[PDB]
Amino acid sequence: DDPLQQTGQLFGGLVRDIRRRYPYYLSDITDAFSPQVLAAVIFIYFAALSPAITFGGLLGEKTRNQMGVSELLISTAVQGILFALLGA
Amino acid sequence: ALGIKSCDFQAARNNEEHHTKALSSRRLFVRRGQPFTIILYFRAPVRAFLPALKKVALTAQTGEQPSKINRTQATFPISSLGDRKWWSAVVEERDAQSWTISVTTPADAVIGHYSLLLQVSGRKQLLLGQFTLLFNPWNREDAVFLKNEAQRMEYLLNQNGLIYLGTADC
Ligand SMILES: *[C@@H]1O[C@H](CO)[C@@H](O)[C@H](O)[C@H]1NC(C)=O
Repeated sequence: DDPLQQTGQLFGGLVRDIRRRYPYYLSDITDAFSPQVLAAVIFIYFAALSPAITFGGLLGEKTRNQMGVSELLISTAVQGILFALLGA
Repeated sequence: ALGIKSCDFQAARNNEEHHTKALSSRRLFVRRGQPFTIILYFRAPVRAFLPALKKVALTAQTGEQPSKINRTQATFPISSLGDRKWWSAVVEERDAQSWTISVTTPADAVIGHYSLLLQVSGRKQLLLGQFTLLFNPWNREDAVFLKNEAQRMEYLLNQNGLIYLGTADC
């Protein structure tokens, strides 16, 4: 099975990928009980928070404070949870 | 969640029933028009049966350039009900890890070297094995069908013959 291929059906890639991936949902749920996952979480938390604050400060000082740090943080959280739940 | 470990063509079991015991004991030679039993081995036990039965099917391929217009290619699913006069396959015995399938073959098929393939709904096709198809006088629906049994023994399964020479007197 190829993840990428031309299919003569409209939206064929979407259905092919969902049927390829989604039966692994319980496996994805169960494989996260190791402490290495906790270490990765605590690492990536800072690794993603620091560039967020830096870019938020620069962006806020650039656009006359119309959009700032809190908006960037909440947006990052929103697509993070959404992509974690519904991502391939 | 489904993975096939290996397939076992029960050659030594159905080769004597197909009268091909003298031909081989490891390779699988089958006669057309007669069902034969094979065994499939899973990697993990199946949670549900019918949903797993729905999304898997198997094909038979033969010749250099197979096609459905030359009758050199066939596709059929693993179903509990179907036409017995064409290609079909029904599960006879179910285990936690293994299935026993009974494949049926049409009484009018192209002979030659065959290959069996299995297709998963998401994953690609996988080759299970190879077998050969031959005519049989034991099938009532075949063009070559011998009513007598001793005639079958003499004219098909015998290997020691006699050739008559000399004049018409001796
Ligand atoms: C908020 O926007 C108004 C309207 O342009 C502006 O006068 C004010 O300075 C802004 N506040 C900031 C940049 O803190």
